Amino acid sequence: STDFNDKILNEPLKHSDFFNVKELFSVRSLFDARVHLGHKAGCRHRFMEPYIFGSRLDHDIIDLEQTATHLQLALNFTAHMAYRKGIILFISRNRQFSYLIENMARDCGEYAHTRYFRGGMLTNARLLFGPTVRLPDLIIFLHTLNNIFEPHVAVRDAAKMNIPTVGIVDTNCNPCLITYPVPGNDDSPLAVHLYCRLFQTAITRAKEKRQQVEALYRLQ
Amino acid sequence: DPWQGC
Amino acid sequence: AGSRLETVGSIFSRTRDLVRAGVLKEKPLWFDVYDAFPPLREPVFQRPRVRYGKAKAPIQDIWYHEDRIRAKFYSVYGSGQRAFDLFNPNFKSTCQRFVEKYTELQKLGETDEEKLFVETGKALLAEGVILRR
Amino acid sequence: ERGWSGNSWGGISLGPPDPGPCGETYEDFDTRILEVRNVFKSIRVLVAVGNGKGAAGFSIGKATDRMDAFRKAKNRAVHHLHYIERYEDHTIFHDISLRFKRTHIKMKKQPKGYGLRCHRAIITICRLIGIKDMYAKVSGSINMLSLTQGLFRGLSRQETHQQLADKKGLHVVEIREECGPLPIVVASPRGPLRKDPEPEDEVPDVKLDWEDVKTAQGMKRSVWSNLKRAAT
Amino acid sequence: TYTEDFIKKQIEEFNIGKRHLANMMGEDPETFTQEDIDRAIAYLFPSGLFEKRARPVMKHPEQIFPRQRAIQWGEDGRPFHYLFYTGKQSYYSLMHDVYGMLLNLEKHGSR
Amino acid sequence: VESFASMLRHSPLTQMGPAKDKLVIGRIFHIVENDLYIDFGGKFHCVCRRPEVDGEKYQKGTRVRLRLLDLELTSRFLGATTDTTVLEANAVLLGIQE
Amino acid sequence: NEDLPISMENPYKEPLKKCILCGKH
Ligand SMILES: [Mg+2]
Ligand SMILES: [Mg+2]
Repeated sequence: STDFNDKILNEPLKHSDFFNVKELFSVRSLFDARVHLGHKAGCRHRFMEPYIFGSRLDHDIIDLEQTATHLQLALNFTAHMAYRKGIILFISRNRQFSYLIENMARDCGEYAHTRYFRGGMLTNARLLFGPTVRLPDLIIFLHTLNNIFEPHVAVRDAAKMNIPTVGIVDTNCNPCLITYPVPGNDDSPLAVHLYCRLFQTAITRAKEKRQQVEALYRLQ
Repeated sequence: DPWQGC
Repeated sequence: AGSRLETVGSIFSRTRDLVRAGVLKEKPLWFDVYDAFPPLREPVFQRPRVRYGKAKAPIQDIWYHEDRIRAKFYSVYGSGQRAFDLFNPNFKSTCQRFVEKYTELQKLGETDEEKLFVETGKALLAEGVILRR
Repeated sequence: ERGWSGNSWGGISLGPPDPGPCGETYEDFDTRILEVRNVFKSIRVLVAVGNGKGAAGFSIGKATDRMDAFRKAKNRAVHHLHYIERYEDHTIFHDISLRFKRTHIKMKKQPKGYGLRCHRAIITICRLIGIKDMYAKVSGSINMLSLTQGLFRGLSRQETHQQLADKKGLHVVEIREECGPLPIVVASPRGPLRKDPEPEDEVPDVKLDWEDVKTAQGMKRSVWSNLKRAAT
Repeated sequence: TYTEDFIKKQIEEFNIGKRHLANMMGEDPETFTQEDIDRAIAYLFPSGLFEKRARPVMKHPEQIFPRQRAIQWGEDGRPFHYLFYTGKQSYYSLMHDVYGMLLNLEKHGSR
Repeated sequence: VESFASMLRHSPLTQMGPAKDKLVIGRIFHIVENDLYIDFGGKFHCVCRRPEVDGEKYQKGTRVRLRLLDLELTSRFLGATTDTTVLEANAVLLGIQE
Repeated sequence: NEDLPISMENPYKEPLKKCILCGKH
């Protein structure tokens, strides 16, 4: 099993961009998707200030140069977790995109939770699902806020359960406990569609790469 | 309710 | 299982400490990936504070030189009767044509704001753009 | 064996924590009772756990029966473990002055063989953590829960020598009187090393404690200080 | 509680008893059915008890033991359904389907 | 390589300046009885009532003329440290675009 | 970069309007 570990699970960690996620997006595409449009300054969260380019007539503009690097890191992490056959759970309480996110989760062979989040789903999972239930290895937030404009409880619960989180954070969101935050607009349908496309493509590409690498290992 | 059912 | 003190350190530091301490027999599946490609900031809980006194947020206001011109335009000729098409990435409003022509005059002549304004208006009327004051 | 007194629950061992539903065993962990209280009847128990190698925690448990409270507190404690950094695996890295609510705690790093000259609860928690040499003074309200919370908070927020070296980009050089003028480098920056020296502050603007200065000048006269005691 | 080996053994015991009852009643074991089983058990063990449940009964083990214990994940631990973590995967799957049909239509004596 | 600063400077939304009493073009993308959800290129859509005149032509994909009043509707209430947002823009539906 | 924003007072601000009687005795 040592040779298998070394060649399959440790080889991809020796490359800066193993799955070539940098070619999935650019600053131009993020701009075309309106990823830079934040909320007005009155709704600004303090911890989001380092990610804000400026305020245009009282409307926060997200710095897309930083969004590009943050998205690069988040997509790389997601691809590496999908290559390792980890359970990926998408979460979003925005009802405008529930159907889209559930379809995308079904399509990439991963999991979705867009419905009401019952207390203890993660921290009390053994009581709710069964003693041998396996929890997600990665949780992705397309929207980190619930419908009362407070953080989704899953952010804190995943932090408690030591599950890394990727998240889209708008100017009024709190990115402190998200492991791989991606500053950007989470309200425009164009932007949410772009995020779903990117994450789905990264996951499917990583899984296909895993299959190809194992096939090469067995054949050769 | 524009997103009835979700 | 790991520590549930989400406000002490981060998931990475807690997992690493509990692994070295021997509490956790094996590292979680994400640990090696995090170690190889860490995030730009370590996800440590911080309580957001309110700014009092002379503490102002460091966010700037996005202004450009041409904004001045735009203001004058929108104050003299008003908002153009033709509508804005924000879907078109290369949309060119009447005010934007005025701005570009004014900039061309400025770079090809002297700097007198009123003279630039009137000459730009004359040239735009020459090109065939309706401009009601 | 008895606790802090004959009729006291504090300091008594409860044995290893039960194997967790996650499937981990904790045979290397020891549990100690810190407080037992009647809630008007139910019982609230404060207990602490630790493996003696830096991993330690504490928890409250409330139940009608004492043993159920003990079990709840112990099992919840094992899932809320702090990791406590230890200098040379016997003491803390630097002096720690903290105030949690109305309880003030001063902790002093000490050489080897100094022992645990601390509040009895602090002695118990230090034995659980693995600290062997330290001095501690507790002032203000002696509230057991606040004492435990402040102790764990201060011990979890101590900066290691490697952290200081990385932050300041400089060698941390140790001077020991027993080793003469020999410079011992205990930590070096992982990254590049700053070529400009630290400002030679002629007089630092530190906040001194009158207690320490009074002891250092010999004006302390307490008949209760530095009394002979059993090994701790 | 009833383990899976336990019910397995009850399955072979029921099948062997079914073949034996077919032998006893002279019917062909291959085509011997459950209604035939009920009729033969009623003849061989007559019971006038008013409660139909109290009367002697020879059912398939699946009909006797409830065993409503569905496995929702495999050996690797991955759940089969993409809505597993909602806890109501069937109900929310149905709601998702209904919403999809409503979207498609929008693009285009009983109870 | 065009940097983000250039894109922002030359963006039509940036060029528009203040959004108050600005004529924009919107697209109907969702209809709920007589409520039309219109996207005009901003962060948020605007919800407009179907006019009583020529109401049948207002269908999904239809191009409309709008007079923007506010790009996002927010207001700070008593005892609140942050603005409350309704996640919707304010605009006035003028008619169809020929 | 010449495309960066510049520090400036709000150029779109409408000045406070003069009353009917200001400047008159
Ligand atoms: Mg948002
Ligand atoms: Mg006694």
